[PDB]
Amino acid sequence: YVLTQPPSVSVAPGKTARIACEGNNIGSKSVHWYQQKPGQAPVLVVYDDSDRPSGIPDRFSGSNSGNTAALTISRVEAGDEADYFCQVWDSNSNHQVFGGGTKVTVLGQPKAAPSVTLFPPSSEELQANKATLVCLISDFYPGAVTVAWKADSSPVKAGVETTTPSKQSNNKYAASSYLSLTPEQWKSHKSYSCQVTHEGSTVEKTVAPT
Amino acid sequence: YVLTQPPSVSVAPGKTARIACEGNNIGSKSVHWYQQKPGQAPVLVVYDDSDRPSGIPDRFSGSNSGNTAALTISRVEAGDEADYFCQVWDSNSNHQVFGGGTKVTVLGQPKAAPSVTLFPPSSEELQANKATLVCLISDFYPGAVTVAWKADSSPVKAGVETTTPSKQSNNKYAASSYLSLTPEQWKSHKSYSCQVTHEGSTVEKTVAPTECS
Repeated sequence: YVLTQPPSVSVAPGKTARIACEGNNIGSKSVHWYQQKPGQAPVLVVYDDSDRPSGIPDRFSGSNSGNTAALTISRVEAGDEADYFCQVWDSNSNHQVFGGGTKVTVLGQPKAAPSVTLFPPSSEELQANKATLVCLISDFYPGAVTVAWKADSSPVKAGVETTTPSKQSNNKYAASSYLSLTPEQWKSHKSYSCQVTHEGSTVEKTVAPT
Repeated sequence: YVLTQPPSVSVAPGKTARIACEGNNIGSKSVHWYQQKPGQAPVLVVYDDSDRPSGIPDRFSGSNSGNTAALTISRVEAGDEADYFCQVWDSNSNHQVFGGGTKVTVLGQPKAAPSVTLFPPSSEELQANKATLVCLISDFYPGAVTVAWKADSSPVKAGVETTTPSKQSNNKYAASSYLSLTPEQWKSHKSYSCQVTHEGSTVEKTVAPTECS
């Protein structure tokens, strides 16, 4: 048995998204719907065609008849951006069958410039003869930044690592850039700087030894 | 009904991987196992405790005895690297329930436990009436960790965000977790802790408010 979903559905916030799940006489079967965000397990949102489990807002509803079932998401929020899979039991094969999933994109969420917080090496770190600067980059949308570091206005490339942005519980992104140096290097400069570029705008913070 | 899986299992090529799926008398549910690779739908690899769909290698075997179901992958290959989810029927809620998933890494380099560096809010941030702690987690492989925070002795959930690990230029993984507080909150506790779990290993670092330098 084969279940066919559109690979992709786009919806603007507050509007309604429809996720079709096509199968031959799927209306005779019982449809389950799953929401899955990257790195997490699938969460059940609708079951038995149109029932919601506990904690699922009733703007999630389903329908099923003929050759087509559908998940409808009313009043779409950024938090609904995810993969949705329809699942049915198939008596002939004697086990579950999944659709290939639909990635729901919420178009046009508000852009948000990152908050940049630059930390000097910790006391526990310097007393251990180590030093690390961390540039925390949070609350930005969309999820792409560039980071550049300077030591006393001179650019620093070696020793720099920046994580790939990932989505936080508020549906904005976070990343961190960090710079490994020696306690001697740290103290031998007047200041260090972290500059973040987001959507053609730049935010730079500076830190100096106390 | 709750299914508990280990968040990560790692195995060298050609060795055996065991993925547990614990539940209270799970031995009397019928456990299905899914394999999921990045950007793909789940793929059934084992159904009804131990039955294989058509075309799954016999390296994959399921068992389901008492409090423990397990998926065993023998003579592991690189292509086995995936997320694995167990799933049972629970008509005490009357729908399927999933375990939290297990990241299986096929080891391509030495295991490395994470370096954990915990940063307090700077004096400068606190003067601007903000307070953020950052737990920097670096140089680890496989790329999966779980982070837990405490305020004095008390678990903290509010204000915590943790990034998904990402492969850095040295080919090991890094992530960070951060806790947003007010300065008043920060100064009202004697310590905060970040605890990082990496497979079997756990490291906890603590920091304390100080009245300055």
